[PDB]
Amino acid sequence: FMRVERVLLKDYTTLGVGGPAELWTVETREELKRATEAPYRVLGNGSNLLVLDEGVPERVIRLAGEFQTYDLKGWVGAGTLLPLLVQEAARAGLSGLEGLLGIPAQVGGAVKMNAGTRFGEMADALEAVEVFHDGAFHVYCPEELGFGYRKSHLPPGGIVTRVRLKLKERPKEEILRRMAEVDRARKGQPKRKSAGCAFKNPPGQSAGRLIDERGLKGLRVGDAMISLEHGNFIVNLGQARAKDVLELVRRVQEELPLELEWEVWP
Ligand SMILES: Cc1cc2nc3c(=O)[nH]c(=O)nc-3n(C[C@H](O)[C@H](O)[C@H](O)COP(=O)(O)OP(=O)(O)OC[C@H]3O[C@@H](n4cnc5c(N)ncnc54)[C@H](O)[C@@H]3O)c2cc1C
Ligand SMILES: C=C(O[C@H]1[C@H](O)[C@@H](CO)O[C@H](OP(=O)(O)OP(=O)(O)OC[C@H]2O[C@@H](n3ccc(=O)[nH]c3=O)[C@H](O)[C@@H]2O)[C@@H]1NC(C)=O)C(=O)O
Repeated sequence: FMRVERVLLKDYTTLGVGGPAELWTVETREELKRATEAPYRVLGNGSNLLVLDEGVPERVIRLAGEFQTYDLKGWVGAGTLLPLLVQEAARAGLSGLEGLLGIPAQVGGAVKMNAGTRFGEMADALEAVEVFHDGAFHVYCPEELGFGYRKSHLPPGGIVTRVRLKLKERPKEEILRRMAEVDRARKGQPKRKSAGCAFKNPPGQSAGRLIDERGLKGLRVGDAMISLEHGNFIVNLGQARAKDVLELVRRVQEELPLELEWEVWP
């Protein structure tokens, strides 16, 4: 008896764009088994997604209920918000998540995208990962999941359902000091409607800095704009269409051989 309803994904992504989808809110292991009986996608916090104006035809699964419960010293549900865990770890005097401050991910999305900063990446903070695939749950170590930059290699159709974190006791004031350095490093970034960095960095470089140097900050298509604050942030000024965002992406790609970090749906 899980909740299934048609929604507009613009309401479920940090960028605030996206057409219609059938949303399945899964609260239990058995409900997950049912929801995955037909073609599906998994939605986390929608912070790395560019959803097109037509939306998607597959069941869109969100993990709630038991998947939002957590114990820092035990299992942590994949539907739990990473920003919550970052603060909870500091409160508990547990170190290991400080380098993940400022990433508005669900745990599952952070695993899929190996979310990280120069200070640490999600793969570093994992001891074990429960993954649902082929109708069953299995437990993996992070070394089995093919992690790289902004990358994982989960089993096909794999849904991350729960993790065990790799944390270490540290004085609370020291954890907070490490977090303050991450905050300082992120000062140049906007906190508006965005899906973070649109483009991946070429290995030697910052895509943001390259966009900046090419003078592309401030360029606009409808309500989609290359941020004046950070060149790699495309922001939604109100009612941008995905069409407008895509057009802006193509405008950048005409000038610079950059690849998207965003996942595009469909
Ligand atoms: C302001 C802002 C700042 C950001 N800063 C950073 C940063 O510093 N570093 C960084 O790496 N990223 C950053 N991001 C990008 C983004 O937060 C990450 O890619 C993050 O890991 C996405 O997680 P999510 O839960 O929002 O996933 P979503 O956007 O919902 O989904 C992304 C992908 O993960 C999949 N997915 C989601 N949940 C699961 C699951 N349970 N099991 C299997 N697959 C799943 C989706 O199907 C999709 O393929 C930022 C984004 C914003 C908006
Ligand atoms: C925000 C994301 O990740 C971010 C992550 O938060 C930060 C912190 O480690 O470093 C990466 O950005 P980045 O390479 O642009 O790092 P920043 O520190 O923001 O910028 C690097 C340098 O470029 C300069 N800067 C940045 C933007 C700009 O328009 N102009 C410019 O001159 C900054 O002043 C800084 O000296 C990540 N992007 C990738 C692809 O790795 C995301 O993935 O969505």
